[PDB]
Amino acid sequence: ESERGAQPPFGFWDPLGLSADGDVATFKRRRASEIKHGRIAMLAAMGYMTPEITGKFPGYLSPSTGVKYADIPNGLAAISKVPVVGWLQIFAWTAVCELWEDQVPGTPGHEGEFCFKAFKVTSDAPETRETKLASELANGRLAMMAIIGLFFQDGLTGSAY
Amino acid sequence: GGYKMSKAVPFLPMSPALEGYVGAEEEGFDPMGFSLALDIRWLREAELKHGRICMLATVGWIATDLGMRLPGPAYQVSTLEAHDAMVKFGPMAQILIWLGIIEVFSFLAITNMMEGTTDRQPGDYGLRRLYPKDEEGQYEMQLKELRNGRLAMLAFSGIVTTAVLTGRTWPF
Amino acid sequence: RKIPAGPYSVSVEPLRDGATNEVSIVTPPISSEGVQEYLSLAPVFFMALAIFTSGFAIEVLRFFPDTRYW
Amino acid sequence: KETSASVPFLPKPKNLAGWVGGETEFDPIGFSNWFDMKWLREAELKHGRVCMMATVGFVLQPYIGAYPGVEMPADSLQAVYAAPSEAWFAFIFAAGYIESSSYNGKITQLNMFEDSDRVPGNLGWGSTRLEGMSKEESELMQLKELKNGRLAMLAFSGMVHHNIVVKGALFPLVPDGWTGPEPWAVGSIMNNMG
Amino acid sequence: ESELGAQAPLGFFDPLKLTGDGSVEAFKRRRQSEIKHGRISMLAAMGYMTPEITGKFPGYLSPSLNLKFADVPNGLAAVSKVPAAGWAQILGYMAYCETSQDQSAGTPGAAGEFGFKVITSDDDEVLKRKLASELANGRLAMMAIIGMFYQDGLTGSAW
Ligand SMILES: CC(=O)O[C@H]1CC(C)(C)C(=C=C/C(C)=C/C=C/C(C)=C/C=C/C=C(C)/C=C/C=C(C)/C=C/[C@@]23O[C@]2(C)C[C@@H](O)CC3(C)C)[C@](C)(O)C1
Ligand code: KC1
Ligand SMILES: CC1=C(C#C/C(C)=C/C=C/C(C)=C/C=C/C=C(C)/C=C/C=C(C)/C=C/[C@@]23O[C@]2(C)C[C@@H](O)CC3(C)C)C(C)(C)C[C@H](O)C1
Ligand SMILES: CC1=C(C#C/C(C)=C/C=C/C(C)=C/C=C/C=C(C)/C=C/C=C(C)/C=C/[C@@]23O[C@]2(C)C[C@@H](O)CC3(C)C)C(C)(C)C[C@H](O)C1
Repeated sequence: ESERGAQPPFGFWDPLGLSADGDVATFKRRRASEIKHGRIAMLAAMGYMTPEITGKFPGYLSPSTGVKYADIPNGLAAISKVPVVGWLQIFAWTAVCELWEDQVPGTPGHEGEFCFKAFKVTSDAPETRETKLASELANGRLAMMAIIGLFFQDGLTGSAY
Repeated sequence: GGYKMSKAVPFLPMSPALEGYVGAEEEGFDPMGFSLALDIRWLREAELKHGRICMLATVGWIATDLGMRLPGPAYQVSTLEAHDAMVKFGPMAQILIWLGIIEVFSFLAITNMMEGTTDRQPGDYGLRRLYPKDEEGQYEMQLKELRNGRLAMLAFSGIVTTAVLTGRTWPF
Repeated sequence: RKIPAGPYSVSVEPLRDGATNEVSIVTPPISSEGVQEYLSLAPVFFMALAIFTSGFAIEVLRFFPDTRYW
Repeated sequence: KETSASVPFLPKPKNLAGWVGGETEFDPIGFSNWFDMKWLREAELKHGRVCMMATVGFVLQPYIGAYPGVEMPADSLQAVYAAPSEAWFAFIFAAGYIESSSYNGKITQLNMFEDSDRVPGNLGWGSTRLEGMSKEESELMQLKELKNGRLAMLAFSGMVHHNIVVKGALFPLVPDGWTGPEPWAVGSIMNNMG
Repeated sequence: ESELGAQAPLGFFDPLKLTGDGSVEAFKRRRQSEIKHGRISMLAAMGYMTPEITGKFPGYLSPSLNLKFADVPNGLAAVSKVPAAGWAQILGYMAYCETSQDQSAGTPGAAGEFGFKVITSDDDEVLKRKLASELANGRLAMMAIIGMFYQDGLTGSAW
């Protein structure tokens, strides 16, 4: 499985802790886990940098309760103030994104193949496909370390940055 | 040599009505022999319905007693008086109506599985989604569902009993 | 059925050997077709019709008390 | 064995095989087995059409005013009280003529679909548009009509009961200081401590 | 692949390369994207230019809200003035136009052919002229519309 995946730095198959002794099912499970983790990390790091670069907090997140976009602090303090059913609906959209199609072993969802199709690598060129997915994986790992470091910085410093 | 015993209660033979079901090959816990006198399909339907209801109810109690409350002045009541304030407010009857629709269709499911008009399994409603394709994975997932359901039944029982006894949030 | 038991019995034959680990469901073997047929009986159907008519009259009297619109 | 596509935990209902909306085969209770499917389809189409016209009327009544003299109330429920008697009689006459000449008097559940080629829901109002097209396209148009009919039935029910709970107009939803609907009046078995 | 847009006075404009990797259906998908973006950008640019010369045409916009056609300003300001129902109807028209015909690859909808025609060729070689004119106008209108966006965003006024 050393020839699978991305390895952008090249020659960088890294089992380090010898995690994969050789089992296709466990490796595919962890590949789905890593690709999902990377997508989540990239999205979260975007939603973490955006409130600071372009503040852009227009209007009330809760017109009835009174929760304003500009009163939720950026970072970890968000999960006390984003409205109750606001968090419920965010969770529900994650549920829709994860439960619309099947992500079980033996299905394309287990490989990360989803219904987004917002890059459409054009199968006639099945060579930029590997580049696109490798870049996605590597960027997901980078934003993975990034987002966990950002959360730790938020916890230690007391605010987002 | 014979009389396959209950792995849970080792001094009582396992009820033959348990054969082919999820919790029989490892526990087989039917000491009173309800499956010997009641249809095991109906018993499994009841067990899974109770487990799912309790698994929802436990997290509902957790949320309600942790401050998770809908954005409404009428919703600012404690869990103990929640099912009097919401009964008078109306939404309890509303939940009753919608769950009654769902349970009427569940009644149709039960009264179609018993006559053989469907190959539906007792707890099955068709929701596959996070369902393994491999049969062993399906069995393990069903066992996880059953164990979580039973654990949450006991957990919700304890939660409501202790909350009524000593009015507190949840850790008590 | 040598032991005298009533018709439509869910009882196993009491003439059995040493203790049997058998499944004997004590619940009536009813049928959905049979239940629907029974609820379609003239007594059942017409008493249900009478109850429905009486309740409809009750609700009309409740929401429109007396003959105010005569 | 076979199970309904819409309800996977219930048997596939028969008598829905060749029909416009039958591919989803949704019939849990099973009025298909009890009643003529032609009558059920005619009733569904008529309900959907009536409720679509009712929905556009309910929405547009407080707008398009009314007959010179009557005050179309913002809440469309009181329009029946504000309607002139002559207008009601004309509406009743028009509905009776339209619905009684459509079936040549065979306007009853026992006699409507007994002649022969009475297509369910085909009153002849612009059926020529379906006379062309190509089967799948015509069935697609009929399915559009059916889905819009069901949507408007549910929507009109919702509009009526919204006007009931709010005791006001349809569009000013959830007025200021709402704090939930008022508890329902009149007694019940639970009102007298059941 | 030097067609359609190859009529440009510049030529087969490929800065940053792209489409050099035999990406034939990527080329067709980018053709669809270019055609759709051009059409919407031309519509937008016309709907920005018209409200100043022969300004907001008289009328009324929202029965209950008392919004007129003269109340709603132009530019990025007008975003938060059309009522929720009005924006719903506009986006519904967008959705109906998008979903009317199949835009999947290989279909006539996969090249901008939706049967609109109106200004169409007489099948006398001017079809390519018309297609290229539409493509060039849309290409220009895209940068024009982005520039007008930036002008409204920075200056604040509709101009
Ligand atoms: C206060 C003040 O004065 O500040 C002002 C500031 C300002 C800016 C003036 C304002 C304004 C006006 C506006 C509305 C400005 C709009 C700007 C827009 C719409 C930007 C969208 C870019 C979309 C892109 C690039 C999509 C790009 C898509 C791409 C690149 C696709 C890229 C592909 O990689 C993908 C996805 C697959 C590849 O295989 C192929 C290719 C094509 C390369 C404000 C906000 O009002 C206020
Ligand atoms: C078209 C369907 C739809 C409607 C019609 C709708 C409407 C309302 N949404 Mg919702 N919503 C989605 C769909 C819809 N929302 C989706 C797909 C998401 C992505 C996850 C999403 C996100 C949030 C968040 C994060 C919050 C939120 C709330 C409210 C709210 C206020 C009620 C009130 O103020 O009484 C109303 C009326 C905010 C809140 O205030 O809840 C109290 C809150 O925080 N929503
Ligand atoms: C085995 C098994 C499982 C399991 C399990 C588990 C965890 C089972 C646990 C079951 C459990 C934990 C059952 C509770 C008993 C507690 C009781 C009865 C309380 C008595 C308390 C009473 C009667 C109250 C007494 C008083 O109130 C009085 C009378 C008045 C007060 O003044 C004084 C006090 C308060 C003292 C899985 C994993 C879930 C599924 C798997 O498949 C099989
Ligand atoms: C057939 C025929 C013809 C015809 C025709 C006609 C008349 C066709 C008409 C079609 C028509 C009239 C279709 C309406 C649909 C209405 C819907 C779907 C309602 C949605 C409403 C919904 C979904 C819900 C609304 C809500 O209100 C609810 C429930 C609660 C409120 O709080 C919130 C809101 C407001 C959101 C020709 C062409 C004239 C001649 C030809 O020869 C024959």
